[PDB]
Amino acid sequence: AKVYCCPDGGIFMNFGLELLSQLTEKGDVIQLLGALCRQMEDFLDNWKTVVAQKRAEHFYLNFYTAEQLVYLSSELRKPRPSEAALMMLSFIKGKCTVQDLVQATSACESKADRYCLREVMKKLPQQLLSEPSLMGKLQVIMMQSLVYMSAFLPHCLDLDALGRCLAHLATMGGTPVERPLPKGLQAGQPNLILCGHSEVLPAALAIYMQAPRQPLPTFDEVLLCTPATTIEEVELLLRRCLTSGSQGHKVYSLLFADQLSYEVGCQAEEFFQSLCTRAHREDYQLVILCDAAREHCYIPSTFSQYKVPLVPQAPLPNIQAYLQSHYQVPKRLLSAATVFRDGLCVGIVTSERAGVGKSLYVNTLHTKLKAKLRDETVPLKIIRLTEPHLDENQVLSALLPFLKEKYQKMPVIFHIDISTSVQTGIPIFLFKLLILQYLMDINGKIWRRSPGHLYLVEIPQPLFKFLDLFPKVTCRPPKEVIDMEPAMDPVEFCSEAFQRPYQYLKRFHQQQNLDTFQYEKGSVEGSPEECLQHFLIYCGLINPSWSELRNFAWFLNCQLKDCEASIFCKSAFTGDTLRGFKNFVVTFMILMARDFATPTEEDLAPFSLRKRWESEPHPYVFFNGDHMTMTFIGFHLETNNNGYVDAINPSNGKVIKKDVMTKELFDGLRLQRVPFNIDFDNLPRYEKLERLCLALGIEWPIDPDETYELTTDNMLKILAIEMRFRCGIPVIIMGETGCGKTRLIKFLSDLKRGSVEAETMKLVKVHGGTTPSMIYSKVKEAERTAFSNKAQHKLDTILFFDEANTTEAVSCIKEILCDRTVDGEHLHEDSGLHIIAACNPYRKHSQEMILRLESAGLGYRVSAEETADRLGSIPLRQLVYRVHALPPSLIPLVWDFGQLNDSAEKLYIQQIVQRLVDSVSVNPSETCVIADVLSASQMFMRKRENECGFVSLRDVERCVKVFRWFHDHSDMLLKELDKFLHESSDSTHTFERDPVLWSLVMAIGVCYHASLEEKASYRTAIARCFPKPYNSSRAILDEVTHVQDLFLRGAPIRTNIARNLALKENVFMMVICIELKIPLFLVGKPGSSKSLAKIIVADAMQGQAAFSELFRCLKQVHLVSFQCSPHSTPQGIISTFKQCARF
Ligand SMILES: Nc1ncnc2c1ncn2[C@@H]1O[C@H](COP(=O)(O)OP(=O)(O)OP(=O)(O)O)[C@@H](O)[C@H]1O
Ligand SMILES: [Mg+2]
Repeated sequence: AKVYCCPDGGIFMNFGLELLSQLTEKGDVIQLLGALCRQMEDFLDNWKTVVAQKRAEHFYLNFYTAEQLVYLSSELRKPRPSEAALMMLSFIKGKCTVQDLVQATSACESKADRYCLREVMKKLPQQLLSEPSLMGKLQVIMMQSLVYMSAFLPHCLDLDALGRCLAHLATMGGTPVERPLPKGLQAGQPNLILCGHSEVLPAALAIYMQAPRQPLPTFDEVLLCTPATTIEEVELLLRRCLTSGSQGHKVYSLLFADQLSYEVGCQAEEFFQSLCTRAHREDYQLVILCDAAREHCYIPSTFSQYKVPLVPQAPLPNIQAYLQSHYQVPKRLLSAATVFRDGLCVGIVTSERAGVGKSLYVNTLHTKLKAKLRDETVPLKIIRLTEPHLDENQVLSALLPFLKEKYQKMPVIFHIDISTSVQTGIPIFLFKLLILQYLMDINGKIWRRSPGHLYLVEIPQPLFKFLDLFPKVTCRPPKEVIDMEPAMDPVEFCSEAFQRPYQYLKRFHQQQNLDTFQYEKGSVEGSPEECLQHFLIYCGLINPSWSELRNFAWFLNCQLKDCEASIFCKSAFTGDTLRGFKNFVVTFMILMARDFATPTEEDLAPFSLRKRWESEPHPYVFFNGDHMTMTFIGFHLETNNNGYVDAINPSNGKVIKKDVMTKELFDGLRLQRVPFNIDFDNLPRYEKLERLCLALGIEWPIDPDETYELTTDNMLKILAIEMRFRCGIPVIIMGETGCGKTRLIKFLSDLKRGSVEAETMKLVKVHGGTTPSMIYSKVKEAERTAFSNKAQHKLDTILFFDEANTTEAVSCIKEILCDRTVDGEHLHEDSGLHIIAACNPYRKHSQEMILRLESAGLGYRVSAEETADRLGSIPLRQLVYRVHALPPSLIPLVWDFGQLNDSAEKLYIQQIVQRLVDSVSVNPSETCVIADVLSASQMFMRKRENECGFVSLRDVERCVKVFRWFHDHSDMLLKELDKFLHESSDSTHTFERDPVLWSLVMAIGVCYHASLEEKASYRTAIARCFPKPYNSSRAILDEVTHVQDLFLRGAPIRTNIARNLALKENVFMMVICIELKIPLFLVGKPGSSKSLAKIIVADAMQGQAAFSELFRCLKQVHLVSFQCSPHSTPQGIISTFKQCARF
């Protein structure tokens, strides 16, 4: 429609149909629009009564919603309907091919209908021309469309012809379904059951188990109610239950029918009342199951008259035998199920603890299926599910572009992974896909589970009782197989990476020398049982995973591989006496593997289980790139009194693995000049860089930042990071915001690239709004730039996810670190790309700050009991960092950067001070006063255990930005302050002021002093650091009150105003945090003069139109406001920031 707003403009109207003409009327357009709206409203009512009548008189039209009926009306008249429509029609017939549908549409029409609509199409134009105005012609078109619709649309079936085609398909694939009710339930009324939330789904599996050897139900005959279940499919279930036309007797269940909304339940019960008044069958097996702890909701409190005192309950191995009997795919079908437990079509691969066998079990079955069915083209779809509240629309959207194509229908394995963070959607999804066999978009396509694929679901472990219903694989750790139940996979056993450590630790366990052994690449006679037990001896863990034994074996593989490719084996061959060396190599790499491959409130207890810090021994021996040398660090070698050489840690007499090497080997390493027993703190910078780049394998070093200190701890951290993604272990690091993790990783990347300006480190700031799509896209584009950097410069690339813990998509990061996968597709091993993840520690605020935050203004809106933002029982408001739970298999991989030390804290504060407010003209003495004052503020705030950021150097860089603003304006602010103090005070407050010292007092007032509540303590702590005029708390206090009075006097004058300290503070902070674009958050009681400060600031902060000379030198402010309701969408906040950017 087009509507002309002109005087005598009118309405133009165009149905997109070839037998209708364009309608056009002129006149006053408001009455035309009113008449047109009334007419289309009446037509909407008529259409709703017509479609209700057509659904009442055609049964099988009730399987489908309105949009699904539109899709099938569009598609069945087409000569080759889409496979989505045939999936949708395989619930009426089953195995519905295109020829059955040709027969069903051809056996549907009669010729009387044809020439009746031909008479209508030849009668209609004379009937339109008899109506003069557009209302009359339109009324004729709408009435003829109601009664005779297929004439207007000669390419879609109307609901009559569609309903007859569906009822004709239903008769072709016969053998209907006959189900009896269980005893206790009557077969002519509702049957209410109240049974408790963990019993609704197995009790339903009793009601259908009373007729075994009958196929399992589907989206008809069972509706799983949910909140945000619409009224349409509830009514469609009631239509399918309370109408005649069916061929068998079926049950019709509303499961969880108290989960429905109030409106949906009210509409559902009055629609049930309407369908039981008008016309129905008196055989309706309507069974309703509600949560018995939720009887107050509208469906059980309404239908409590038809309440059954008994709850049907079948035993567990009966339901297991029932579902396994229906999952038993027969032979000669060419299924993917053949390689599961002799054709079982549905699995659950589960475990108790992570990192054991689950994805390896699925990939093992996949190679088994490729080997049995003689093709390498069998697809394995991996559907990663990571969001909490499992969305079936995601699984459905991953299934539709796969398998509606009819291409490799006979084998497909689907690998549906539920991660550990999917806490609130699981049994409904598994009940629909694995038992009810479908997934549905109610305005779209309907998926059915094909008996002929293999849907393997991988779930970690109220839910354990449900998961026992299915044919379940339980994977075990290597300790729990060798006693209860070969455990080691035969492909991994004959792998090279499990074979060098096994063929070395086998010769090492019985004390054989290793003088003339170079592994001879190819599998030894070992068994995987003895391979497993030789790895279980030397790992040090008492109950390891398989991730941990793989990490142990890969570390020893990389170290012994570098040991075989050095000069020392051949030098012991030539010189004939260096023997005993490889025993030393094996013993020391067991020490290093103890460091790397191993670890080891009630809710923060598994995550704050950092039993070790960086303040622990780190004895490292590396072999260099392909050099003739070694690299010893983190330990010294001292001679024991019993004839051997022991390894101790530096600056401490504490032995670490006594008797690693004898005097003969130690003297032989003296004679070969290896760098053993060398201090790394009393050396200059070039020699430290030489030792790093000899250990890191960098030829021709170039120092990227000579200010970054190479203390021996940073040496050990760089060698730890480089070793972990040298051997293949994931790198995830738990540090705070203050530790130099990103600076160390930037130093490592810039040291390794040397001089090329190619982008090597890409830092990704993970935050709470980081969706999985961002992580997936960033990892695959970083992999593209990784391939480009390795092709051009032969250079490795690092992708650093900083604070990769604060999103609920942290499972995605586990996917990229542990099992090397981006949303299903594999990462490339020859790419050259190393993902580092960093995470925040999991500590809780002090109870003083928790009771302070709860009492800030009003309360919180949502209390700490009803808060859905939680880790365990702890709300995230009370945690110091807003972190979510680490996925297991990443807990045994995190390790600790050290926290910070004051020598390399004050030096970084001095670098920030000399960088941003640089000493071009301040002083050197004044910059060390600034640096000492900021250091005193940071060490003040650390001497109370309650700060949310764990205040860092970013706050210090912000605070010298505040200082730089005040110093660039301490030419007119001090003049205007002198005017104000001469007008309104005595001669005491009239001295001349130092614009560097004054601006430091003001930066302290804005940054640190305003936020605190114990301000006198902070002023006395910081007054021990200033020079002469501000040595007291009184001096800093009255100085900042003079300037708060100054900014409030420069505002337009107010009377009858609460001119207290709170208004002065709010106006002062608001002016300055607007000028510097620091975000400010004011919270108080609802009469606290913080709205008054907003009006005063916006009034005073005009650019040249301001009242005073002070605010005429500041900026001009335009405010855009947005009031946050509790039902506020995040699109409104984005809209307001874009509106400010437009201004
Ligand atoms: N039986 C085995 N023998 C040798 N190695 C194994 C075995 N099982 C697993 N692994 C190793 O464990 C590593 C991780 O195991 P996998 O990813 O299959 O466990 P998962 O159960 O999928 O872990 P998660 O619980 O995190 O999903 C794999 O790289 C594999 O090499
Ligand atoms: Mg897995």
